[PDB]
Amino acid sequence: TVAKAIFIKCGNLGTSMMMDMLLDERADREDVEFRVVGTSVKMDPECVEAAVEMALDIAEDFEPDFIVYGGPNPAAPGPSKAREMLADSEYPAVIIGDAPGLKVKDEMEEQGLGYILVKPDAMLGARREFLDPVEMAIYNADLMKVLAATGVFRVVQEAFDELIEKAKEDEISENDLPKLVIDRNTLLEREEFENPYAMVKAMAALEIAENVADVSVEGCFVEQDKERYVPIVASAHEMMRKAAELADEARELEKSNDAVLRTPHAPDGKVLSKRKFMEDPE
Amino acid sequence: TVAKAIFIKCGNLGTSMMMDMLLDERADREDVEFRVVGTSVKMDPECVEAAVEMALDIAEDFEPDFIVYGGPNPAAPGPSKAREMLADSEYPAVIIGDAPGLKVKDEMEEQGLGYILVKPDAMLGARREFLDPVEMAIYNADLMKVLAATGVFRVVQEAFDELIEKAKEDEISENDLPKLVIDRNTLLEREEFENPYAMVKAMAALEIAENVADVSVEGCFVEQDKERYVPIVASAHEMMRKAAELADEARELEKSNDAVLRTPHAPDGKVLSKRKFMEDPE
Amino acid sequence: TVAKAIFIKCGNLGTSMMMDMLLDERADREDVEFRVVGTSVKMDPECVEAAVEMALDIAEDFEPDFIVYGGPNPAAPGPSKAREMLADSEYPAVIIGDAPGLKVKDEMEEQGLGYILVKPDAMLGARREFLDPVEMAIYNADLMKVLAATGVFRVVQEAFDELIEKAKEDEISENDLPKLVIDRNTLLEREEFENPYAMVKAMAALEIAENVADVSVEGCFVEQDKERYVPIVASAHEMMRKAAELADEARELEKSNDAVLRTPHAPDGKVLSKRKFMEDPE
Amino acid sequence: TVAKAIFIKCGNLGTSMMMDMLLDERADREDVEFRVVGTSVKMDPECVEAAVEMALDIAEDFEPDFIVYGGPNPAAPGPSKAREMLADSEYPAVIIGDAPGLKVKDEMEEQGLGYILVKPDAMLGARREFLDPVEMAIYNADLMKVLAATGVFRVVQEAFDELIEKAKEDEISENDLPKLVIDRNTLLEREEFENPYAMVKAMAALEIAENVADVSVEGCFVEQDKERYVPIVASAHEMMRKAAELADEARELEKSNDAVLRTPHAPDGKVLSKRKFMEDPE
Amino acid sequence: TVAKAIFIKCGNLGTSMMMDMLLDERADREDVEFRVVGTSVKMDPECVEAAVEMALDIAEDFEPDFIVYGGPNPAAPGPSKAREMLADSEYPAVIIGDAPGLKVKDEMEEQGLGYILVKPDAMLGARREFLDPVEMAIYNADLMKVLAATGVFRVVQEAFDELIEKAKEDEISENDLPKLVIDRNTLLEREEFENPYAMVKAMAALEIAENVADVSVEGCFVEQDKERYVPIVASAHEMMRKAAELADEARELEKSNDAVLRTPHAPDGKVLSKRKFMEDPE
Amino acid sequence: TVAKAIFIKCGNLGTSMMMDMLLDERADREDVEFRVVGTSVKMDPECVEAAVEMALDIAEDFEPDFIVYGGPNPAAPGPSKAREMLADSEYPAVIIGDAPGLKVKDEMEEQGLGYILVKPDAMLGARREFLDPVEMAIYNADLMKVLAATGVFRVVQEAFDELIEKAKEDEISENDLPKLVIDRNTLLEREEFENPYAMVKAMAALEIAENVADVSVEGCFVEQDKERYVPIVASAHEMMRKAAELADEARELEKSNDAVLRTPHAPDGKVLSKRKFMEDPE
Ligand code: NA
Ligand code: NA
Ligand code: NA
Repeated sequence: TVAKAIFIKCGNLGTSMMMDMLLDERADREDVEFRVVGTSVKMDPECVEAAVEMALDIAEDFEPDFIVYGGPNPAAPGPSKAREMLADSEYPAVIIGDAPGLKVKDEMEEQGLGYILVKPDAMLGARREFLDPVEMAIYNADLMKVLAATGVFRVVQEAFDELIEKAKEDEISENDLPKLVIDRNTLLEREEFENPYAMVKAMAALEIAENVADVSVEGCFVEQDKERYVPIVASAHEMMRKAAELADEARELEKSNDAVLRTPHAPDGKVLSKRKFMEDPE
Repeated sequence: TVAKAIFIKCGNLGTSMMMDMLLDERADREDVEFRVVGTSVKMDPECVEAAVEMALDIAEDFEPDFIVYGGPNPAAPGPSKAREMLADSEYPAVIIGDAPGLKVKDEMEEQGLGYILVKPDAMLGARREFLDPVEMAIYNADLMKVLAATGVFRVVQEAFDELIEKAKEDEISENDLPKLVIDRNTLLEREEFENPYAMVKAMAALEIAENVADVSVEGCFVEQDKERYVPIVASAHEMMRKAAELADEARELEKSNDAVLRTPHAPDGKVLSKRKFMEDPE
Repeated sequence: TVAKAIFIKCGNLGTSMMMDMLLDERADREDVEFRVVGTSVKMDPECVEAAVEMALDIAEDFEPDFIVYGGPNPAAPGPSKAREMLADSEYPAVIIGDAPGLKVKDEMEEQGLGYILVKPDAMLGARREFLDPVEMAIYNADLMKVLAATGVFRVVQEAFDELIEKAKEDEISENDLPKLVIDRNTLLEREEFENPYAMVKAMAALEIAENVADVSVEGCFVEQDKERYVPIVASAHEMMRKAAELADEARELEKSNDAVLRTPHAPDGKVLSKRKFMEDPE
Repeated sequence: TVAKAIFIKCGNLGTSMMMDMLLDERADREDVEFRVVGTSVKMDPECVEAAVEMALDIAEDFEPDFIVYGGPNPAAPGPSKAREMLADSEYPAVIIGDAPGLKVKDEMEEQGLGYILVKPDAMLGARREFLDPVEMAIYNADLMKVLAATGVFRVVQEAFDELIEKAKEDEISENDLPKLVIDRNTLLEREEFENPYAMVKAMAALEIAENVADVSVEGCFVEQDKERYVPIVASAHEMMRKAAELADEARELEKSNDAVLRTPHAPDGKVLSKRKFMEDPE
Repeated sequence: TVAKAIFIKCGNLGTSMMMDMLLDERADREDVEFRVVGTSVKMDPECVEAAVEMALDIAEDFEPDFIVYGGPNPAAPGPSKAREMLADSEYPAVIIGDAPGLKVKDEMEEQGLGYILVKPDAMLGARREFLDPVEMAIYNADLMKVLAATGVFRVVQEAFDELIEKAKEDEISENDLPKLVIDRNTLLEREEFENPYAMVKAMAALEIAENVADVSVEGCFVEQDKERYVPIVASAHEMMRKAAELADEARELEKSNDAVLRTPHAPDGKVLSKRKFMEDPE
Repeated sequence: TVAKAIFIKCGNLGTSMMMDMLLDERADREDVEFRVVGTSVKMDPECVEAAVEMALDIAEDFEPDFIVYGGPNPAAPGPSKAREMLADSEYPAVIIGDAPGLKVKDEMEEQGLGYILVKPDAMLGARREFLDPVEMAIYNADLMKVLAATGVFRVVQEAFDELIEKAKEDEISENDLPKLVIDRNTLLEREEFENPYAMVKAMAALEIAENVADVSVEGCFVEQDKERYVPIVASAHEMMRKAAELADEARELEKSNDAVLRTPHAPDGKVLSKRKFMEDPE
């Protein structure tokens, strides 16, 4: 059985940018088939409604087992409209968001939606005087490295893979939808890192990434004097750059012990595992 | 007046992952509106055809001024199907691809399509023993950093911005469609870097990135002994990691002179420019 | 005129460890004379009282113009005893402390005491399973670097030097006692860095250092499971190590422009100033 | 029983700055109680005499088991006055010093004093054109890192801990007083590093650090042309900065093997030990 | 049997600069004796002929068992003259060269000569506007690091050592002359590195060094506009600097496992082996 | 007119390895012609005598204007034989050596020989248990980087270029022979570095390199216990590695100001000069 899903991306988060690709990293899965629609970076009410309608139009013929909506702030107006449209729809749905999503966590459960809220997926320093396209991409490169090398992406991969198995068992109840809040302490329940200093450097990285959000928010929404806000948002980027260097450092530690966890998919969708570089994944 | 475009993403490249977002980095442009559809990482003929149909269905009501198709190897069968459907449609279309696209360069011009072929946008080490989702993300982070900090993304940004201005003049002829091949030497025609050592480090980073392709191709398509191919594809990732560090080091040299070029958009879509950290973009 | 002061150190903060030495960096000032007493790291009520008594006994003959008490948490019982004794004494006094001192800020003004509260002077990961003396010193080396290279110690140096000048004018009123809260944003009112990226790297370093406190507090005072709390306090130390790296990077940027601010004392106490390596301070 | 000691600090050395704190790193020992007194950075004959008298005055009621004098150059006139008063007093005494203390080593033994001379504890570049308070703190930060991560502070900690045990057996003869000269070669007699490269990197860092003294002495006491002496003292600081990195690199090696030695104190003053991050100290 | 050889150096390559020294690293071999002659950097026909004549004149009395000619491009005119003179001589001869030597590989075997062609031994950016003596030496230092720490110099050491043993067996047939082409993949057949990431980092270093050649060749022999060729050849040097860092990072990995391969000579010429730092080589 | 010289190399020093090549970096000088002879690493009396005889034999027909002998310790037996033979010959001669040559400095002037003694050209840790050919080459790469990037090679380049101009004026008196001792302080008389921190970093590097010699000597000639000498000589190599990193960091500083000094030769042997990357040397 081939599981089917539609991903909807409005605005951009590290996680929502990579979510579908984490699930079929070499395109050889024969057990999944995805459609991705979005309105690029725009996430106001009209755009989000238009994106969700695309999904729903496509769903009629595609018949997806579930739908995923990914982007910043589930509590904002645009994403709120999406939650509402998807809740009222026939399809099980999952919301991917960031720390601000916590404000509507209870609401989402009441709505019958799953969620994955990624606290370290921090808003960037979105002031015109600082953030051009190249800076926006550099920040995203640092963030992606943080979310990957600390193991956060593995947590997201797992959550969807478990859900895809349920989709293949043919009934997805609300009880099956993920309800995850991911942060620095998430790593304490996992066996991601063989070396405990690699773990605590990855924790520091997630801590700093999460702390980036408050700096950005202060610079974008609170401080009004550009003489103050430009430096403030630029300092949030210098942070994320260092979180990435910490995440890098953790990974090299795992390399030094020939212990880098890799969990690739087999063509039948099964998730394999290995540590040693020369060891076949199984 | 508002330019409209649909982006189609099948498979993944650093440039195709970011192309739409480079054009509206804070989501405040009032002069553009985009739709994005894709079949995620899958880019065989059926998936590509299904992706392009999504785009065309949506186009009926959306009425885009142009359509972009982005992903690996324009010469491959899936991307070949797309070029033909788009070349045969009523919509001006642009192909975003990598070095292997060079094989059908003349074909694409004959087809009446524009293209942007990014040679440093190198295929990764796609063998299951090595590439799991986290590794695929890590690679993508390094590559994004290279394409951003060396200024390749600015060349991309500029080509689409020029096209969007034409879309607003209301006629896009074949003469308007971009026809770009980007590589290490592209920097020599630009004024990206104020410091000439930042420039040559950035050139070294693009040269190493472009060299990664051959190593990945040897490891995925030529070498058949996994005792040899796993180290080979892994060494391609170590290369892209050091390319990213070179790009970083270049950008830090522009910092040391307070000379980082930023070219953000204004709400009306105009591209602004500045160098000094405290100077308003204009 | 020779100004005199007594410094009392109970417990240890980066700032209280260096406070007196920042005022006479080559021991050639002829206009100051200091005495320094303390009970080492112990800062419970009996020790703090004993420390302040030494100070007051010595003060009888020494006749200091002002007395400074420095160490962790002005709101804690030990430090609260010292504030009380110092407020009730005849000598103007200044409290050096960390973020937790903010809880008794209004109290201190009401007590007629000056203060300097250094938010980035963060508590370390004080769990026996992690913190031995070597780890404790490593943390203090990283923190000293942060507080020095970001310019925080320069803010402290100025505050006392202004006070010392008042002491020489012979009357210190409450109006003269410093009332400072130092943190990341402190750098925004200063001209410490010629290079604006050195400034924002230094702001990032201060932000991470202030963020370290919360991680330490969670690991020492909230989390009770040592399988959780050891990694937690260790991740706080990894953060401070990276903050030190940022502060270092900022300072190397100033070096690259031969713009490193130095403000040494002349023998008569006057504070000189220079930027260029070869330029005499004046 | 509770061992009591008074520390006297005149001038500054990395070792004298940290000596007392290395003995009670979390302030939970119930077996010791300390007083600290000093005249800050000033160490001429009259300051030192005043410092020592402070200690003697307090000692009448405090009744310490031993007194420690710490600061630069035991052979200098002020330190020499300290040795005279301490040698003549009733209290066992230890002298904490640097390499210049070697000139009065035999004298010290003849005086009945113990000593710990730390050759890597190098004089900084005390010229007004270069050394302001910030630069003095920066140096102290790199020095502290060197003395901590190479192990040197652990040799100190151990020596005082042994002495403290003899203080508790209630008689301290001259035979118990430490007589240590510490340098690069000290590591060869120890088991500080599990990894042999961490050791040799640590050795190199102590060698560079000891070499710093000669460059500082040349720049401060021999070269008289400021066009020569400013760059000379500045180069001594760049040395110490790289020594600090060597020491960091050594400790990261220990991390990679999960083999970082920690020897914390228990509440009763016993010195515990461990190597594995998760292992309880014992 | 003491084996005798003459080395001829015309032009410079990393390998030819170090070839003889790799065979007697502490000068304590009693089983070899060498003469070295050359014309420094000049390698045109006249100079090469003069160099080979020196060698042959000396050979009359010296009676070497074999002769080595080392330097750039065995296919160039100067080196072609040497191959002809050596082939026609009575002495077994080996040619050390770089990738361009591949054009005359078959020719050399037909000539009855041995060869070792080192692909990563890349031509530098020889344009007067960029390459002064200091730059030439810096590039050589990076290249030497690469060739050493990746294990390429060990391969060269072995080939000669095997030949030297044959020379002592008293007959060197053409069958004994080395016929090696060394590149990135050479590492796959060896057991140089205990850690597999050290290996792949070394492979990446060798790939980059090999890629340097093409960039230098483009900038020296193809591009004619100095506004383009100066940055081009400077970018080749930035590449080689990063290859050296990768090689360094590989070796530090081996240190982290106490597994650095060392194969020194014994006085009797026997090649010893060890991994652990404290283990006698055997 | 074309100046001619013979270089004799016995043993190895960073300077002697590069001395001839620093004089014709692209091989395009038409005003010089060189022969190079040596006995490789061996420098005992018989070998040195045999090397000097080769030179003198060749000199009969070559008619060199001067002869250079380069290698370790001009005071050792081998090199003493060379000095005597060269002093007694008809050819003006120059001795290239290291610090130990200082012992026979006066003797060399009495002998009528010139010299260049390079104190930072430090002996490596030549113990069999540590130094194999790869380690030997790694040390030489680090030292070469130090001697090049700090500007020491430029000093040597100048000295020979001045002598070469005299050789073309046709008479070389003893008054023309260089008599140089190079060390850290040599940089103070030069204008090598535009940035003063690059200068003091290069000084630090030369100080560390020069300090390496003492560590090597202790480990090779003094310490007899291999448990002590192996770590000792390996620590000298860690020092040289850090000295190379300081030299690198100095050069990157020069890059950040577009101020790297380049002094290439024109075809007629004239020494050109430039600082800006794009500026023609003149
Ligand atoms: Na603006
Ligand atoms: Na003094
Ligand atoms: Na350069």
